[PDB]
Amino acid sequence: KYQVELLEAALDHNTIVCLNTGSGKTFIAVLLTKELAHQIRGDLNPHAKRTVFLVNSANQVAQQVSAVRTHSDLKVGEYSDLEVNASWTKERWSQEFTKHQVLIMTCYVALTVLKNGYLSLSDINLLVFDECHLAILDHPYREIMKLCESCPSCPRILGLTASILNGKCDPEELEEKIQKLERILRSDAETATDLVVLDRYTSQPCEIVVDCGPFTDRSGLYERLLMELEAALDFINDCNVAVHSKERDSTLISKQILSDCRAVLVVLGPWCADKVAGMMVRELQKYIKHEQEELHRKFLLFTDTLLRKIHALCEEYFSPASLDLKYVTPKVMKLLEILRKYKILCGIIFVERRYTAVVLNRLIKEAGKQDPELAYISSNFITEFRKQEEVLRKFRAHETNLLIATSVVEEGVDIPKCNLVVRFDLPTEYRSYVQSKGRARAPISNYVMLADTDKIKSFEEDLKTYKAIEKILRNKCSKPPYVLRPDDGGPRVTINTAIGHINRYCARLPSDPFTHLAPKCRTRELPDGTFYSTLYLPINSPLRASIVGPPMDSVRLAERVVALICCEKLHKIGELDEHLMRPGSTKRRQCYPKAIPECLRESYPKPDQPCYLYVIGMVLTTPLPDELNFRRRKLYPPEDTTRCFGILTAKPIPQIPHFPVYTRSGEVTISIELKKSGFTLSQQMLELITRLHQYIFSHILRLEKPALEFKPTGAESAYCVLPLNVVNDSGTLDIDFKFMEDIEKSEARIGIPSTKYSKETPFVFKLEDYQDAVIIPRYRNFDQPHRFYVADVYTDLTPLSKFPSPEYETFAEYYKTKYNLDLTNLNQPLLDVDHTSSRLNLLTPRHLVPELCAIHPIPASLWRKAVCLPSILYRLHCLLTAEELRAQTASLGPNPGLILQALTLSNASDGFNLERLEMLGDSFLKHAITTYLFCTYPDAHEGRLSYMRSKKVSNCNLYRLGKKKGLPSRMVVSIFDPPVNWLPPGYVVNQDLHTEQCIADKSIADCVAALLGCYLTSCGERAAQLFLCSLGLKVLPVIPDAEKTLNHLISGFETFEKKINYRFKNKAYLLQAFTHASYHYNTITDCYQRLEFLGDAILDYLITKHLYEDPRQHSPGVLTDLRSALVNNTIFASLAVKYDYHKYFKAVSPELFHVIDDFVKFQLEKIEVPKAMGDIFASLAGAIYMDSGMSLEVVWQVYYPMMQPLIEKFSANVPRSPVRELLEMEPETAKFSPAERTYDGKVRVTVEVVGKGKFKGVGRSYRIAKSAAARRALRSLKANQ
RNA sequence: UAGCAGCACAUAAUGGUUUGUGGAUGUUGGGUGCAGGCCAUACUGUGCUGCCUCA
Repeated sequence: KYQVELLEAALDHNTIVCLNTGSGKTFIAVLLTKELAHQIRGDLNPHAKRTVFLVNSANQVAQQVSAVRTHSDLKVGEYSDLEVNASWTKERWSQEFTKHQVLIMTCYVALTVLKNGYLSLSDINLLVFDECHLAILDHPYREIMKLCESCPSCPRILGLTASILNGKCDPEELEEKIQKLERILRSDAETATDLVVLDRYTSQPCEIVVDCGPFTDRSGLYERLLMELEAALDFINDCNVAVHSKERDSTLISKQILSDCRAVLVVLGPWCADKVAGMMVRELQKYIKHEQEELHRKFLLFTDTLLRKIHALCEEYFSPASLDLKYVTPKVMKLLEILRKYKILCGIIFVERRYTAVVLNRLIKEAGKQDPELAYISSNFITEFRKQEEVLRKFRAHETNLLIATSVVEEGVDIPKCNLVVRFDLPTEYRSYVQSKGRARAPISNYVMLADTDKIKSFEEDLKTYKAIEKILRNKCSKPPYVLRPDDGGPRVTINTAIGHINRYCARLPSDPFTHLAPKCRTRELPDGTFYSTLYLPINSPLRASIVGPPMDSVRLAERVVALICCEKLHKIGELDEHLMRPGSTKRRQCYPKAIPECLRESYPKPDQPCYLYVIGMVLTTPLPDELNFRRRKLYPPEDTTRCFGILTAKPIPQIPHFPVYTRSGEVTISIELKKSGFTLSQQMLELITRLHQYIFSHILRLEKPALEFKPTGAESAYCVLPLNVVNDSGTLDIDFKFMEDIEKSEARIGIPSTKYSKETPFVFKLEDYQDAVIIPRYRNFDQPHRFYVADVYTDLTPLSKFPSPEYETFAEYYKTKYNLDLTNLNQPLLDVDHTSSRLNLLTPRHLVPELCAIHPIPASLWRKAVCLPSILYRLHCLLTAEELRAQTASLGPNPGLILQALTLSNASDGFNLERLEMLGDSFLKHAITTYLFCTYPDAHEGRLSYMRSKKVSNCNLYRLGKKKGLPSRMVVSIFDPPVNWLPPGYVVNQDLHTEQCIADKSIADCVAALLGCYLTSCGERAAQLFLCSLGLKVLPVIPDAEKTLNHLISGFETFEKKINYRFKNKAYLLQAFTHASYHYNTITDCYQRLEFLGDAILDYLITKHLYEDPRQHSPGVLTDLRSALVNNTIFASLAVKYDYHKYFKAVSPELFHVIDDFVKFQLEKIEVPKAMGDIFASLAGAIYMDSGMSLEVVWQVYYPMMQPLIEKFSANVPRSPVRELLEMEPETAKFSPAERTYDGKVRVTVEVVGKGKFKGVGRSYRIAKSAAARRALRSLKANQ
């Protein structure tokens, strides 16, 4: 609160302020400059009034000038070099004054230019004095000020200083310095320090003093120790008189060690110090070796001699195992009593030296362990480059209740509220008292001091002096009842609870660690003296207007009454109530039945209904390349064959797009085209068709699984498949009745033929009969058929020819010996054969003696065309399901091909996957939901928006909607394994892997997302938005001084508007965008948090669209990696800094200010990423979209040039998440071990790549450790490549 | 172009052994991390193969 009070005080009247550190100094300076900068902008004659800075030293000039230039928008000018400045003339300073707006110069230069008068006193606006204390002394600032005050119209001077309280006899010296300073500056002074502010607002801590008396040892060993200390001093004197070199100071370590020894012995016990001394001796021996002078080395050896002498005296210690409070310093007993009194216990102890702190911690720990009563003890200590990391680790260990610390604890650490601040010794200066007492912020705050009885005499007057200084500092700073309804509704309301209610209401509002929530109240003054209070809620509140009540004299009455009437408005908003206050998880899986399209259901042909016939046109569009071909059997284009299959059905089949299949010839396109229609069949003919269909199916494919049994009727899939041939030589295909009936009467219909070949009736071979032939060997595998295609006839090869193996000379010998088979004809040819395809999943690309054989009835050309029949029929079922879904949802529709892409899960391993559509649909879903919420509920804050958005887009909600609309029932998940899972038509299981599929809810949600991606990529944005309404997700509609204050407050954003290359028709949205929560002066508009919600969703949807439309068509892993990279907040922050948005951003949080000040120089070189930068970056995008009338394309032309240099870099070298990257490289062999906690508190994880090694990684979190382990694994694997 | 049993060698794995080395509460060294050198059990892959589907 002090920062806001100082800012508004400086705004109201000329202010003098005493600071503590340079951060606040620069901060208040630049902040007031920004606040009053509106008066400087504009090269207009009636107001050409500038701002000037006066400094004493060049180094500070450079520091401040650079800080202002970097973080300010106004151009800056410097006139520091006195000789150069003085070597100038009036007409050349003229253009210098005209050029820059902010001027910085040294004291001598300032006095020179003021003396000459060029810098008009009326042209200065904010005369800021740095190190204002110099004005007290005989400094040129006095002359400068008498000059300025001589003018009629004067600037708003400000004095900034930090050297106050440095006096000796402060109770009167400070008063005189303050009075003389203020009368010179003719202004009011305000002061603000952490402790004084905390005590002013709370005044909770209580101070306590504890007296201690000296204690000696009966053994007198203490005196022995003093005499060895004196011996050490004598040795140091001997070294001093014999240093023998002015440039050598190697004795410093020696006197430092002796100083530590005497200090620790006098203050506390020596045993801890003596024990810890050995570690320093381990380095001291190295220093001894490093020592060059033999005499000095000998002295340092005597230093070791002394240390071991004390070690020798340590033998006199009695029972070192436990001290029993018999040899410790009496202060230890006092400390133990203090600790026991409260024996929570969040205690902070202060001590002088670091070594003293270490030994004190050791002593306290040992006492706690030895004393059984000491059970609450949990102590730690505060104090190469590793030590800094250790300090950070110890900061993370802040949860310890007892912390010992040295003087460094006064700053640089956000210690929580403490209930017990122990001061082990008398503080040296009032400032130390301030910093030390400024930490006991707990309610039960006890600031306890430990002091020797003798020294209390001085400490008493010191305490008096300190409290007097605090008192003068404080003094200088000082200088009907509401009811819901008449009868019922809830509890009564009292006047005193109003402040508490307002406070908790303020606490309810959203905030981040950098912001602070607090209302502002002040009294309007009245001539009658009955000033009335006015209240202002934070900018994020739903309403922004002054709340007032009747005018009363009393402050308490006015404040409570204004709070009470405020509660009326809070309830009108609805903030007050009657009291005025797993599913969707990867684990869950369900089995669902498959569904057959309605067009295919009830398709059994019958004579009393006309029937339709479709032809399965097949064309070899893309034959396999010759180089790829290794099997080398000749290609078989099915178009040459006059025969072709077709589907006979009783109900028309809707059209479906052409689709491919992959077979021997390669990629063959299918066309299920209706060629003939409106024709019945005879009864007997119908039985012929049906029996032949069963015969062909069963025997050709051999899929008569005993679990299944045939049903001529009553099965859901009852569509017939038949062959066709050109009939009557008319070039028109038809059902070849003659061919079917001839095959039906074939003698080789069942079983192998028993040929009657003999020497009198030998076998005769006819090439034409074997031109197209499938032959079944008879002799081999009786009752176990094996079919082969005829490749070609090798007339040159005969049974009498030479056999390959040396076991037999000829094939005839092989047949006569291994099987004893007679051949009637000896001089007859042989032919080559090929094995019938054992594989049946053709849905995706994976890249003999004729006498013994028997001719199969069906020709091999038709057999080859039949091998694709199951694949084609299954794909037909899939496409028909997809088309039915598309038509139902339509009732310019989306392509069923994309629908198929959206309905197939990745587990199926199908060539058509389900990721790109998923990603696009998910992004669009988020954007649509966010836009709907923004439009439907204008009066809502970020908490409500974010919670409702996450609830609406919740995966459980998506699962519920999908199941409600029946969407999950349509996907395909199982890999196509027809031998196991396929249920062919006419066959059903006779009393699950056939009629049921198990799918996870995650996959269901992914499919629903893909559907959205499909519709967005096909039917356009409007149709995609309408799709959610079709799904039921409601996202479309059902179907006094403002101008002058805005005109002033807009300041100079025009120079930014030219950078963004765009101008809004309404100026309110710029202010909406950049209005931070802390800059409460803007009472006209809302904050930026509301614009964050819309801006993020806009930029996410735009970036996802741009990545998806990339013609490279990266894999889903790359897409996910790129999405995470582009959406990363560090990236958005870097982009904001690259385009200097921070130069125009305005905020009040000093912590945020310092963080940004560091962050900006970090990027200027080219580390905490400030969240505000990303927030403003998103909010600007939201502003562009809001003014553009819901036109995304306009936002794209604005932001694409901004993003263009980054996407090129990322696409050129995509950063791949190590986790998913490893999972993709080794989806099965990579196994991650459970989380293991190491002794240092970190988590160790082991990843095992089966067959490639185990890798261990350590990290603060399980995810980080996994990432490190994956990185190590990938690095090893690539090194091994 | 099928199935299966041995052999050479690489691998990391679960156990140990031993030389060196580390900061550490180090009551006078068993708490723990990383290099070399060995012993046992066990996994995968290319070859040396061998038998055995079909001709």
